[PDB]
Amino acid sequence: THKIKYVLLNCDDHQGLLKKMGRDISEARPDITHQCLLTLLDSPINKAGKLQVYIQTSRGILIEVNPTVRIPRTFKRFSGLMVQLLHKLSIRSVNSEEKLLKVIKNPITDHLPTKCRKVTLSFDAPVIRVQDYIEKLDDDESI
Amino acid sequence: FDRTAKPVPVITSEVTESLEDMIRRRIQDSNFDDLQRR
Amino acid sequence: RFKGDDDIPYK
Amino acid sequence: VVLATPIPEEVQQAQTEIKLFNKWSFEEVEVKDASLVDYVQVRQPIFVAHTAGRYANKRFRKAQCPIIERLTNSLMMNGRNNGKKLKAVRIIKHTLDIINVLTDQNPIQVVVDAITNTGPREDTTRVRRQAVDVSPLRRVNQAIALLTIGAREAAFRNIKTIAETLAEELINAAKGSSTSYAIKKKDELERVAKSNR
Amino acid sequence: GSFQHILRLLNTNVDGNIKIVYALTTIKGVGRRYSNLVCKKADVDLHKRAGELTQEELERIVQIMQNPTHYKIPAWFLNTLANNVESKLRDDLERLKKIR
Amino acid sequence: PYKIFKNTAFIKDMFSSAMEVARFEGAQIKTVSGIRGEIKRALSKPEGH
Amino acid sequence: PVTLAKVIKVLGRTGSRGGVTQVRVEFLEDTSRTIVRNVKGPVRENDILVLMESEREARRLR
Amino acid sequence: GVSVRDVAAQDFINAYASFLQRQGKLEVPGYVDIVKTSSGNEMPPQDAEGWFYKRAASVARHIYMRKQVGVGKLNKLYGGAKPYKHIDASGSINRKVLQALEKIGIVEISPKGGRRISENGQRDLDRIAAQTLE
Amino acid sequence: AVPSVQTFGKKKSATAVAHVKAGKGLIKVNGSPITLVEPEILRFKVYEPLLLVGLDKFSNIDIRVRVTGGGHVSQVYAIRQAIAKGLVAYHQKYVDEQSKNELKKAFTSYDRTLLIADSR
Amino acid sequence: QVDDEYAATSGIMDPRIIVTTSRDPSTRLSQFAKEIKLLFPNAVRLNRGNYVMPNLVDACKKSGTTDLVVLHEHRGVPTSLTISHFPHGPTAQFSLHNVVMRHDIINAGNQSEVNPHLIFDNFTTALGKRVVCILKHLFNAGPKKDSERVITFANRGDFISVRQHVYVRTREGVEIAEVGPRFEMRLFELRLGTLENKDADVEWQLRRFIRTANKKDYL
Amino acid sequence: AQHAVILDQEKYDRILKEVPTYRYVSVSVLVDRLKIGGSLARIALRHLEKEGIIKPISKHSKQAIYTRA
Amino acid sequence: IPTHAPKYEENFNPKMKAQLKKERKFTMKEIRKDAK
Amino acid sequence: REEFNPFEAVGKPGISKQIGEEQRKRAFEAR
RNA sequence: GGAGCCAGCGAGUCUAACCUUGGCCGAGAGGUCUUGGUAAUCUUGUGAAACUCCGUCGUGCUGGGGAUAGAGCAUUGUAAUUAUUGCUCUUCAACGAGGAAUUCCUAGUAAGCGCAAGUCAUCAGCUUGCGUUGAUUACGUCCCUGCCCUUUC
Ligand SMILES: [Mg+2]
Ligand SMILES: [Mg+2]
Ligand SMILES: [Mg+2]
Ligand SMILES: [Mg+2]
Repeated sequence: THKIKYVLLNCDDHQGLLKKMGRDISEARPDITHQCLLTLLDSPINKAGKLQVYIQTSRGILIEVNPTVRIPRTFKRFSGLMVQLLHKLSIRSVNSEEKLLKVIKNPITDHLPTKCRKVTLSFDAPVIRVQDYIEKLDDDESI
Repeated sequence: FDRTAKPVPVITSEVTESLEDMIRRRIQDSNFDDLQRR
Repeated sequence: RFKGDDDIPYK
Repeated sequence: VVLATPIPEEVQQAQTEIKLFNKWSFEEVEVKDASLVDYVQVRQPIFVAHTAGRYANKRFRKAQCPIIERLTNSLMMNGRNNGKKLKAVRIIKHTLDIINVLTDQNPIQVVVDAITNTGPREDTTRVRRQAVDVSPLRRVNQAIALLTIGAREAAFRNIKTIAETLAEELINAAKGSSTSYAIKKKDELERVAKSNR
Repeated sequence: GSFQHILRLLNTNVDGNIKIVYALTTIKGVGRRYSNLVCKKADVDLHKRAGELTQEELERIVQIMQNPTHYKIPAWFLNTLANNVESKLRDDLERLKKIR
Repeated sequence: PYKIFKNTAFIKDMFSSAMEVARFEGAQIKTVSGIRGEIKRALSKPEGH
Repeated sequence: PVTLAKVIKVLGRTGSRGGVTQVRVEFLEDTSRTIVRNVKGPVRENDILVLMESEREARRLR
Repeated sequence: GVSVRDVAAQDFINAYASFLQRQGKLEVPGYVDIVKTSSGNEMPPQDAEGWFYKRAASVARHIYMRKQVGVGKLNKLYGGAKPYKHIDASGSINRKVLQALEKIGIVEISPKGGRRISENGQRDLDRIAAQTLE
Repeated sequence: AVPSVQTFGKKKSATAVAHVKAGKGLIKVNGSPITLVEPEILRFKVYEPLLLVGLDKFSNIDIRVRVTGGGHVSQVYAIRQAIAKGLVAYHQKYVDEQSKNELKKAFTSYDRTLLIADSR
Repeated sequence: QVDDEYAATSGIMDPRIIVTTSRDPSTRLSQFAKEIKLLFPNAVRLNRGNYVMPNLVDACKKSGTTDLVVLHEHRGVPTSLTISHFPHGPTAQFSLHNVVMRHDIINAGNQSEVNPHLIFDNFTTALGKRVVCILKHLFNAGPKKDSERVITFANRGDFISVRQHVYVRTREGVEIAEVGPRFEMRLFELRLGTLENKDADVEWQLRRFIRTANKKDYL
Repeated sequence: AQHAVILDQEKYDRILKEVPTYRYVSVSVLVDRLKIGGSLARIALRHLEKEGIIKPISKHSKQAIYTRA
Repeated sequence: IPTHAPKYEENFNPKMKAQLKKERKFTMKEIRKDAK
Repeated sequence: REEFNPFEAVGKPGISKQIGEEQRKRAFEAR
């Protein structure tokens, strides 16, 4: 975020400002985060209450995403939410009962389950079948 | 309206320049007023 | 109740 | 014994022998682990925990301090409680009573057993991380700290009072069950050190 | 009879589980001390919960708060310019700028 | 004056707002008796004191 | 099973990292056998430490 | 040789207040139910029925300890914090308590100022101490 | 006159004056019995010398302690120290010295603050 | 000439200094004490929680300390500086204006703590010489000739500007870099005795309500 | 949480049947196991003591401890 | 699982009386500097 | 000379007085 | 909510009206009639607070939180329906332990708690002093960082 009012920095909407900041604007595209959150949140498993989303911002900010949230699908109001989140450190529901989006203290491990399996998405790594992988993993643990 | 006491001096750039000119000018000839062992 | 592709309210 | 100023019977029963709060004997309490013998001090009996002694003057003067007084000191913590040792000793009295109630064993023995059990035997130091051994004084200090902080966090926002939660935490640490928070942390630390062994 | 989990007093919903004083405090215009005085004048035991109340107790409390003076509630107990200031501030700011 | 602590004292009716006080801090003042003094600081409440 | 070793010498000038002390301990089971270990807390001579492993030899930890 | 000072404070005060309530001769003002006893207090006494009697017992016992005591010092003694700066208690209640006690004859008007424990009150308080001791 | 001794105990601003005379085991603090000291939880801290040395040595004396200054805990410490020093002085003055030595050994073995003042 | 109080030990015994603050110091005042310790080579910072002035001075005098420095603040802003010389004074009080701490500078670095060279300027009056003598004797004697650190007290209209600089001798000139802090200290009171003795005679005091105060000079 | 605020008959019977079994009895124990209100627990604990079902070990205003008779 | 919409402002501003008070502080500070 | 003068490493905002006093100094010259 | 209940540093009225005990009135704030003190003598044992005991409440943004606002009862001037400082009731918000980072701290110390004076600089819910409760951990190292000393090598 940056004051012009505070706006989420974008690759296309803002080009001169990030150049002044000296950051490579190629890595300045929050829509990829937007699209993922949409599919992760809209996936049936999230509806089944078996999914929680964590976000490690490139600056090092770790964000809590409550499964109950419903992010906007329009990219503009998506950004308007996170400028609010980044500055206010949290987001409250319309009914004012639970904080859907909350920033949390690093590292991620303390927030992760006691018994959990950790993996990354690597193009170079061996190709696997997700369904077989999850089956062979234990039950009490988490992925 | 009259003032009763001297104002607090302000450290403008010129004052700093004058003072540092003094410091340098002192150290050029090594004019140090320091305590000497008896 | 929001469902499917219904968007959050616009004010 | 008859005196012009009347004195309770329990007071002469204490005249017979020194007992903590006039209810607990120091004769039968023993530290099972030999290594901790000369850092957990129970040989000198005391009526009440409060002593106002000097133990911070020298490096190992703490070891001579009675264990119960160290526990009371560690109990009073977190700002809103700072300076209130009288409440600490009252809570410790209630905790010892609760310990005796739940288990007929001597409560001081329970405290000693919990301290001995929850002490971390091996930990990690940065170099990456590498495993190192722990001095018994650090074992005692860390044991007291872990027991107290677990008991506190248990009853931070619960109906349970400090006395009951502290008693339960000492009980579970003494039995060695994983239910006690301090045992969990000790096992985690030893496992991490084992990984970097 | 059956404990009244909810009650309707003075067009206000009051939970049965709360004590009388701290249940009536929910009513607008009714605080802790005012509710306590109303309860005392109503001769209703404070240790009772709101649901234990009998109908005669409820109507007594009713007539109490609607008629405090009649039942000897103490009198002491019972209950543009900004724009001009802004304009003056603007005028002062302008004059100070003119000096500056 | 309306409140006095040895040398220190609080004065009223000089100024209608603390803004006027701000312009006149350090001002030399004196009594009819001839006791000299200084405007030290504007009280936040009430205005002008 | 954990062994017990009494400290016999607190070694110095080891270049050990701050907060860690390199010491020499003799096993209670066998007085002759002596091993160098690294301790994390305040340590003095005549004190007994619990050794989880009796095989590793201490090395300077920078 | 039983005395008030030989009995625990709380025990003596509670028993003596019970004795006054049973005795029923202690005048109680009509506003006891509607007063907070102090400015610092947020709400009035919970024990509406007997709090006045307990205050009477406390005042009587302090007068036993201390030969002469006045309204202001009782106000300070029964005062507490409301930053908080130790607001004093209500003087009307203490004054009515003293008036009622000297009505009973437990206390009476002191020369040199204050109230003195009356000799009748002296033997009375020793008596209640006596029953408490058993 | 009746044999008597006087001792002063101190901790922080709390100061206790103890008078120990021949008597019948009557102990009073601030004019009140020792058993009514407050706070109750520290009451045994007041009882320390009494129970350490035994009540028999007290049955033949009267003890009166007056305390002023400091807080409750400091006052308790002043009381206990004053009691101990008064007993030592009385046994020094009107009793044989072997008993004094045994009393001092007992008190010092238990807690030295009973006899020597601890000024912070 | 050196004052009688200091003449006995002038250049003989290295000064011993304790720096402390008022009761319940703010974080900034606690910070502010720190560089004053770093300012004087032989200073030690002491936490003043509940210490008493008779107790403090008596304990300090027993330990053999030379000077005691106490700091006062107002909302984390240093305000006053009082220097009391043992065993019998004098006590000098000062007011700190435009105080600039080194914590206000990012990436500042660490100080050098060599015995620094001292610069006193525009001190002409007899009172001024007294101020020089008091301040002069806080520091260690006989600084090394190549000592790289210089402390300057510049008197400008009764306001003593204080700066701390490190130099380097170049082929054509000397370039100084200030290390901080910056603060102007004005003497407003001086007593012949320790700070504890409130009844000690006042050698000098600052008259502020005299009509010529607005234009008057003292140092 | 919805803690029972009123002592109804089956709870009254439940208190009498079970409270002899517990080795350790206190306000928190009653609230946790019987799901009764704290005030009722205090009243019940005073109540049970009068019939001698439970014996007091120590009585402090904030904390009370009890055992089976 | 329950779904709740997030609450947020379209444009974030980090009533008028407070704005009045803020200007007083600015005007007071500027007047203070001029007087000195 | 300028680089090694963080008070005029770089100083925290608002530490100096120059921009204020200097700007008014020009205004006083105008008056 | 009751009950228990303990400090120290100080200040305080002449050509005046300061600290104020005690008595009475007032829900309170306060009013009123007297009284001691120019003060180790009277206010004042400054019966401070926190703190202890017995009770109500009970995991519920609840009897936590008291921001904002309304209505009244009083003091102070002054002649205005002007403000001013107190008390009563009602109203009852954000706040559920706080990101990236960051500052300080070794014994009567960190920390909690109140009382007193505003005595030429500064300070006005801010400065200073005074007193009460009172800890955890370390007290070893140059391994990292930084600063020095010696080689009259
Ligand atoms: Mg502090
Ligand atoms: Mg301060
Ligand atoms: Mg304070
Ligand atoms: Mg060190």
